[PDB]
Amino acid sequence: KNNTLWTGPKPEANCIIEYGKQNPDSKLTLILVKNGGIVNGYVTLMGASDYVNTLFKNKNVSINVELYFDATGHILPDSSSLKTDLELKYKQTADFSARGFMPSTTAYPFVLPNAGTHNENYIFGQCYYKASDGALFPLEVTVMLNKRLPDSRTSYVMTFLWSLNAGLAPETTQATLITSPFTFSYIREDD
Amino acid sequence: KNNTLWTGPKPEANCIIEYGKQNPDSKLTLILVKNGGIVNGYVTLMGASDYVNTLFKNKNVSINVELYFDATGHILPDSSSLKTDLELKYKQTADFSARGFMPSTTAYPFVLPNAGTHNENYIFGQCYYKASDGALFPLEVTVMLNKRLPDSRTSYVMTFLWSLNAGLAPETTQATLITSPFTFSYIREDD
Amino acid sequence: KNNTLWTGPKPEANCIIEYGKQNPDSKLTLILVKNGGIVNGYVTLMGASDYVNTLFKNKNVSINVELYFDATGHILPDSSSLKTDLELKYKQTADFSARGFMPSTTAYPFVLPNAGTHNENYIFGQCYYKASDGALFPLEVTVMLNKRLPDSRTSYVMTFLWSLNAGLAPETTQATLITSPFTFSYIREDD
Amino acid sequence: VLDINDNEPVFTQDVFVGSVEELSAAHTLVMKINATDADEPNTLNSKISYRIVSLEPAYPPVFYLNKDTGEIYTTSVTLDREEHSSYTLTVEARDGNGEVTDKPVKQAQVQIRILDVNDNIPVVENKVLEGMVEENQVNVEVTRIKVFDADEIGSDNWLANFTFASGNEGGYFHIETDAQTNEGIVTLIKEVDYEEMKNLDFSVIVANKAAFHKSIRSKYKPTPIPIKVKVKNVKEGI
Amino acid sequence: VLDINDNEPVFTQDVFVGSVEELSAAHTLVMKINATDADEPNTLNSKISYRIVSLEPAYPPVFYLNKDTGEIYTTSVTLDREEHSSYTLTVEARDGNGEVTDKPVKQAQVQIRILDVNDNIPVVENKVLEGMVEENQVNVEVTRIKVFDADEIGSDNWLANFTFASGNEGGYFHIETDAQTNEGIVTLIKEVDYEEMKNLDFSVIVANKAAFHKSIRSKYKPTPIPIKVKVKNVKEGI
Amino acid sequence: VLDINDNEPVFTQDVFVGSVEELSAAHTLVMKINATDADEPNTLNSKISYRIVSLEPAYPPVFYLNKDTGEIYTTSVTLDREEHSSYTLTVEARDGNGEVTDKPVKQAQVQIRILDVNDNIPVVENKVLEGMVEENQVNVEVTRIKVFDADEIGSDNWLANFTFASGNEGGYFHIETDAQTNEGIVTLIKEVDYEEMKNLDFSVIVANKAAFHKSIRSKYKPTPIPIKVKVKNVKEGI
Ligand SMILES: [Ca+2]
Ligand SMILES: [Ca+2]
Ligand SMILES: [Ca+2]
Ligand SMILES: [Ca+2]
Ligand SMILES: [Ca+2]
Ligand SMILES: [Ca+2]
Ligand SMILES: [Ca+2]
Ligand SMILES: [Ca+2]
Ligand SMILES: [Ca+2]
Ligand SMILES: [Ca+2]
Ligand SMILES: [Ca+2]
Ligand SMILES: [Ca+2]
Ligand SMILES: [Ca+2]
Ligand SMILES: [Ca+2]
Ligand SMILES: [Ca+2]
Ligand SMILES: [Ca+2]
Ligand SMILES: [Ca+2]
Ligand SMILES: [Ca+2]
Repeated sequence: KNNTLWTGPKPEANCIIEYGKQNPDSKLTLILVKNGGIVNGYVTLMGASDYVNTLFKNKNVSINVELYFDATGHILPDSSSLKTDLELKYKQTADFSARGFMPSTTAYPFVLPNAGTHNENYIFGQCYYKASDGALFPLEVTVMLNKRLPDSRTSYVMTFLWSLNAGLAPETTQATLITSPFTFSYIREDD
Repeated sequence: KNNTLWTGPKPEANCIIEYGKQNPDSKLTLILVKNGGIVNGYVTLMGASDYVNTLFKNKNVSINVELYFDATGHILPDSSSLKTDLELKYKQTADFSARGFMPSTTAYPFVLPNAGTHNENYIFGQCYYKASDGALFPLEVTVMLNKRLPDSRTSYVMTFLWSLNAGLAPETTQATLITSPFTFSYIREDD
Repeated sequence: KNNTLWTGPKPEANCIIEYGKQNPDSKLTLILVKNGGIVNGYVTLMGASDYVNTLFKNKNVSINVELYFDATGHILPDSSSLKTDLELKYKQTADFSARGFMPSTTAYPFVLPNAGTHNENYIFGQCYYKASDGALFPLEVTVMLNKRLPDSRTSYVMTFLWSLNAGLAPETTQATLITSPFTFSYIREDD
Repeated sequence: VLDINDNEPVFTQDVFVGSVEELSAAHTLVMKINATDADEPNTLNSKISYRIVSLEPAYPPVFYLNKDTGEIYTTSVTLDREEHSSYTLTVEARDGNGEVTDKPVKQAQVQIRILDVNDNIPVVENKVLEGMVEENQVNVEVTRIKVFDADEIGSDNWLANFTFASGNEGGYFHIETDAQTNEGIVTLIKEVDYEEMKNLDFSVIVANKAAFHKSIRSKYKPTPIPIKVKVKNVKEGI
Repeated sequence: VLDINDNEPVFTQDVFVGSVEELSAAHTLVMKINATDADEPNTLNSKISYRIVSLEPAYPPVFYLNKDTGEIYTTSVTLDREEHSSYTLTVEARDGNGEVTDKPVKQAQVQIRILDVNDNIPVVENKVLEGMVEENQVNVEVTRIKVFDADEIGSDNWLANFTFASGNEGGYFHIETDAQTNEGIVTLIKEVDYEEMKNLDFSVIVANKAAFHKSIRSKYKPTPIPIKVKVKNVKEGI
Repeated sequence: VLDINDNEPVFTQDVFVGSVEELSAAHTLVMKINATDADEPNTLNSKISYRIVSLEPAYPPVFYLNKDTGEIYTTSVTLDREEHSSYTLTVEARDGNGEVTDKPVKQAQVQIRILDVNDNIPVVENKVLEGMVEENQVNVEVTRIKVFDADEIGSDNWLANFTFASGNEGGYFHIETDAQTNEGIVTLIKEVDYEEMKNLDFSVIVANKAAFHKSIRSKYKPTPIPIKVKVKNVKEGI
């Protein structure tokens, strides 16, 4: 009903993980669905470059995805990891206002760029990486909502961090990186 | 649609954690949204007293929140930790019936006050506490639905327990206690 | 709205866990609710046979539930663990099409019966078993969506695996097996 | 005859004693203290207000004293017997509005004993793990496995307990716990020939005589402890 | 000529043998037993019903025998080779409706060998960790690191394996595994001067020659094991 | 006068030095290198392109050099000082379109020192844990608890630190860390009588002088280490 905002169900490469990289090296699947006063989210990342697909040759990895949105909830692609806007599961007059999908600035305000403050702006959880030999490794997930503005053109922030801190690296060869689906919910802004 | 029942998105102190305390010492954020035959929940607690905000100076902590509701789903404040009723995201003729937001008494019945029975009335999960030095500690969460009546005036029960069992205390000073958001779902009563 | 597909809230024995068993030995509670482009799920299993209720006398257990659906989203009971079809929370002309509740074959395709491939078809998580002495044990959960066809009559697959790998068995006697509720979300097929 | 507040509240006992188990849920009733006031009932002259004067070891606070009822409960702070076994507590009973003044009022003491539970896994201190026997010997001390346990000394929660994991299928060893030193005493119950060169190495699992508390199970993975055994040669002749 | 049930079902072999890997998924086909009945086909006189008479070690049950097909599968109960390595099993084949009676029917035996996987991390038993060398020595035994492994003795899943973490950048030590005692043999490959007082302490990491099973990785954090080395002084003169 | 590309970009320094802390977040600015080109500004003759020629230990890559700005950042691959303490790096500055050719261009070196954090828990190597004292002795060495720590040797992140858990309520022992060998030195501060047969066993907890990094807390459970103490009898007479 104007209630699902997403990347599509099986997006082509649309996201940049590696630094200084100019073109997408990964496929982010992100779905944001309204449910009353919350949004229910679903996110998974799949590697699409040799750099991304050899990260799990190390035992300590960190994958960061940052999404910056304007005042009507559309992605600002220059600064964001995701290079294509999200779309409604149903089509556009003016493309549209996606502000009701954004994290509430009342629940998750923007604050002083002071270190280690306002930990009420984070959601923590876990998802998994299934290695080529089958071993299942937990990935610690951090989602940051709003909190830190990256510049003067952004209205909303949603960032994802997947962390691996294993005793032994999952892989010894290149393998398709796939984070298992992570679900989360947050208090949403008004439409 | 009469589909979101909550505390509001950034409530003032509305909940009592400490024993014998007469006035609120914490801010409970609780959102209950209908989705088909289930309710999707979201809960977070923020400390608002020196007692609450020094609990994590110990390595073994337990925080209990108890919510008792009447037959139309409204909070009974005398016995409950939450001292203000929940409200619909949209306003009141008779205030209203919130029975369809309550935990099903078929799925989660009331039973003999016998110890260690009926563990089908519990939901278990985890959320986190981010310490002032940044260390992230897991908090084991238990939600109890119905099961034990506290008195003869209650129709529905929802209780929350957050447990920390760390090797070393998170804090050595007072710090704002914040439990990271915990989401859960349960089978709901009929409207 | 034709938006909840389930077993009912407190089903009678409807599922077979044990091998070669001809009649139900367990009660599966499964609820699938549409929410925009995803389904939100809720699943719990309760034992209803001495075999099921003594599995946790061992420290290493594995419980598998397999659900195979036809092209309109109805259970194929011969091959499935669940011996009764799911039903809409609201009643039948032709019974009905439940295809919009099924896991997307775009997001979670069917692939080569090659070992250890396509780990994007799995959801991993945890739920718990509360033992008779009260000890709480984590159960690792794997949900497989589509991926492997079991035969030429199936259109959709959803399988559940609960694993216990404890140092010491939870129980030394028979006790009602109950898995605490596990919630999950997946990208759904079109109606 | 009009009442005046001319006698203080006095406790029924100079000392109260109660007990509560470790790791108790919050607000668990431990015990209850009492006092009486002979003045006119249901008037401020007879309203007693129970307060905690001092506590040991004082910090942190794990007991709340309902001033109106005298009931003592456990707080949201968990009790740990290994942290503090016994609490000794001085209470107080006040007249009138229950206002704390510089007036010397009657006071009694409370003694709470914290009950121990098996919530601590045994650990071998034994820093050099190797058995020693001679050829052609029987009923000799192979080694002594020294084990530490934090729980209440003497109790089944502390008493070490052993089981062979592997290596004793031949029935060459017998193990038993020395309850006084908490040592696992393994001894030879069969002669061995040095020349046959049998490998008598074996592994064992440690636990407590009583089961572990539900608080710690599953967090405990029984890991077999290997013990090498060396044999001494002796001049035997032809 | 009308049929009568005048000959029993007989197995194709007095003994069947199969193998299945440890930690196998439920309903994994292990093997299949067979029998034949010479009576009239597709009549109860020829319907065979395969049943398990006895089992070793009997409990718990990890094998289900399809009475109609003779196929043996693995149950929802996981197989653990360290719990039970080999299963020996007596089966049975019955005539008619497959009803268990006091009648003595033909029976064979099945032997299932459980395959070992590396799902157990090595552990140093060596209770006193300190090396010992003299001044001006070369090619001498510094210490022997005794290590235990639960997995199949002799196999690469059991064979200890070593790597220096830190402290051997000077190339003063060499380590190799003694495959017979499973000891890490470290030796001096350089002379040392007691008076120069170099610190030769070092740390090492233990693992298995073969990689660890996917069941246990990530649950294994490579923790370097420190080893202090003491040096002996010798009268050297001017 | 028309420009020609007749002078190469040259670095402001033959060697650059920076530092970054271990476990730093991705894209954290470490430092910045610089060069200059005297040719016509804002033309390809003056456009510098910074590139990494070689690196040590080369693999894996944890530094990205912005070719346009010269800024060096940290990658998504985490830095671990215990893996590699110092990075030495050869850079390069090129003219024109920044195309890598067989032309010999000016190059400088960068030296990044990785800062150590306390992210490694101490571990007792001391393989034989038992104290030893004589009767009627004072100020003697009971035992030396040898402890290993991976973190930067000498630092408070490496320096061992001790606290008695239980067993020293009698005040018979004193412990202090020997900062040179990182041994916990426990000594007698009270005479003991062998005949009275007091049990002087005790337990101790190990940690670092500086607090543990937030990366590792809660993953560290303070487990008391038991230490048995044996006493020697001496002929005392009547
Ligand atoms: Ca009075
Ligand atoms: Ca305890
Ligand atoms: Ca205890
Ligand atoms: Ca114990
Ligand atoms: Ca001999
Ligand atoms: Ca001899
Ligand atoms: Ca026949
Ligand atoms: Ca095994
Ligand atoms: Ca094995
Ligand atoms: Ca091994
Ligand atoms: Ca010398
Ligand atoms: Ca000398
Ligand atoms: Ca130039
Ligand atoms: Ca480190
Ligand atoms: Ca470090
Ligand atoms: Ca350290
Ligand atoms: Ca004496
Ligand atoms: Ca003497």
